[PDB]
Amino acid sequence: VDPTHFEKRFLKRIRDLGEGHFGKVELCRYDPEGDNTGEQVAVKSLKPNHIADLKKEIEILRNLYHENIVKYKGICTNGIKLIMEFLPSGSLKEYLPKNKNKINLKQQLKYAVQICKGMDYLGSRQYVHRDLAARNVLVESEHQVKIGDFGLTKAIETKEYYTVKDDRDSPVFWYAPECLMQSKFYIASDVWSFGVTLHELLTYCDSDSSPMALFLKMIGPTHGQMTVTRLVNTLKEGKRLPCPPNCPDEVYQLMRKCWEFQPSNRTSFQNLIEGFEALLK
Ligand SMILES: N#CCC(=O)N1CCC[C@@H](n2nnc3cnc4[nH]ccc4c32)C1
Repeated sequence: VDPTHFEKRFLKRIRDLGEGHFGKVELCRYDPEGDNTGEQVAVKSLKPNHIADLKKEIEILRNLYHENIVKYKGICTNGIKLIMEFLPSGSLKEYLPKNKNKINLKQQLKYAVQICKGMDYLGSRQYVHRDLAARNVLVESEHQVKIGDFGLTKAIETKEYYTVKDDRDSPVFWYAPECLMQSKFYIASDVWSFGVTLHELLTYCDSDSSPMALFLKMIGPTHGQMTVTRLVNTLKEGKRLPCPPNCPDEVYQLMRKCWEFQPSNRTSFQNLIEGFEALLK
C-alpha cells in the first residue's frame, strides 16, 4: 500500500476552507472504515486548463520538509487533488482577530521568526513564493505557524528572478515595485511581501487595517484601472504603510528594511531572524 495515495471513494468533503481563483481548499475526512473515525485532511482541488499548475504545486510541496511548512500527506488521482494536514486554527486571518488576548508582541515576533525560517528554507530550494500574505500562513498552535499554500510558487533559473506572464489576479498591495512595474520576482521580492505580512500580523489581521484598505486610503478607492499605476507612484515617492498601533520602533525599522525601493538594498530573511531574535532576548 502507498500511504500517500488517497482513494476518492473514501475522501469525504466536509466544508470549504478557502479559495483562490482556480483552486479551492476543503476540509475532508479520509474514512476507509466508513464509521467517521478516519482522519480530517485538507484537500486542494481545481475549481471546474490549470491541471499543470496544480500538478507543479503538488510536486513542489511533496519535496519541502520544514517545521514551518504545511505537511504534504499525498494525492488523490487526468484530474488530481493535493492532500495536506489539516490545521483547525486556520490562517492568521481567522486566528488573530479571535485571539488578541492570547497573542502578545513576543508571540507575534516568534511567529515572524517562523515565517522567515520557512521562507528562507523556500529561498534555499531556489523558489520564489509570490503570494506571501497572512491568509497563507496557517496556525499550528499558539506557539507555531506554517506557510500553507504554494499556488503561485515558481522556481528561479540558474538568474536572480522569475519572469511573470499571468498577472491578472496579483495581490498588488503585497507586491514589491519590480513586480508591479517589470513583472520580475526575486527572493528580495518575497522579503517585501513578508514586510506587508508582518504588518498584518502586528494589526491582528483586522479588516480595517488591511494593507489594501490602508493603501486605498493613501491613493483613493475609486480609480479602477489606474489603481496600480497610482500605487507605483506612492512607492516611487517613498510612502509606506504606517507603523501599526503599539508596534515598537525597533520592530517597525526591521519592517522598513523589507520595503527598500530597490531589491538589492533589501534585508534578507536571515537578517530579519537575527533582528527578531535579538528583540526576544
Ligand atoms: N486555493 C486556495 C487557498 C486556500 O484555500 N487557503 C489558503 C491556504 C490555507 C487554506 N486553509 N485554511 N484553513 C486551513 C486549515 N488547514 C490547512 N491545511 C492546508 C491548507 C489549510 C487551510 C485556505
